[PDB]
Amino acid sequence: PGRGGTETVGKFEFSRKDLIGHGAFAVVFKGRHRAAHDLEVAVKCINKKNLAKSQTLLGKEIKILKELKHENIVALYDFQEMANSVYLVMEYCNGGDLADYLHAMRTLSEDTIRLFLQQIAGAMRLLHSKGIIHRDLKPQNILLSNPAGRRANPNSIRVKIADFGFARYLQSNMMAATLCGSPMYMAPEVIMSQHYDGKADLWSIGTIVYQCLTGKAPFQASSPQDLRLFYEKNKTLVPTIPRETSAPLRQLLLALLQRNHKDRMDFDEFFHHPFLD
Ligand SMILES: NCCCNc1nc(Nc2cccc(NC(=O)N3CCCC3)c2)ncc1I
Repeated sequence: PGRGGTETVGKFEFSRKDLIGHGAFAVVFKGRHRAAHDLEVAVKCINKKNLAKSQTLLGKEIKILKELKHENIVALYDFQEMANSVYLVMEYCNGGDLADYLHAMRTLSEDTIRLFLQQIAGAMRLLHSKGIIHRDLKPQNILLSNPAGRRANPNSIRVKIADFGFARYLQSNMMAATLCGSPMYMAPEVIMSQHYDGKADLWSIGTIVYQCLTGKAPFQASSPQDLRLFYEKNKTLVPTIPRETSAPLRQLLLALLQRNHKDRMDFDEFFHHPFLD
């Protein structure tokens, strides 16, 4: 309410006044550059209600993001890690998140989907070449930003992958096995407690595309336990795709949403899929 004075991290300032994100493991406040007030930032802070876990995730996010520079990955301007606190000063994305946008628009046209997926593909090319897997890709973690003025055209919307707290480096001859992510967007091999690799992110991207198209996640279950049982019991998974969907987009969706990671589209195939051209 009235409590809170100005906080500073390097050349940036913020207060608890303008909350723009809240989760179990992080809180995000709008801030600004101290010498240039028109330069907006998003400052991610520990959620002290889950202090240890929050501190871990923010620390991982710094380790990963300080090594990534790309338009389609949220920028890290600066950060401040200490024994009992952690702050990240990140790019302010002025369009909100993809989850709210796809819903407000009553789902997205194929042309808009292509525009956004081309950009997501560019960021994933960098993550793949750097040997990084994100592990929590979902519309809520794809942010929008439009560089043009007020009321600018939709064709100018740029997207940025955010929230890398669950990301890790994975050596190319190894597999990951940490059960983490968000159950409705998680690859079947992850939620079934198996080893997995970068192809898990490709499943999640498939689920993003599916939700942009329909407004819903592709496999509805009554609970995460029931969803795991569903994958475990059905070796053949096929989501309900609207009949008017173009054949090339339907093909891309079905290739990404393959239950078996061996059958699923690989990175090269994704980057070069004709829907993106
Ligand atoms: N879901 C928000 C993610 C938070 N993280 C970031 N968010 C933005 N930009 C940004 C712009 C407009 C609106 C919002 N969200 C909000 O205002 N609310 C959401 C809950 C309360 C109200 C967020 N930029 C960079 C980051 I990192």
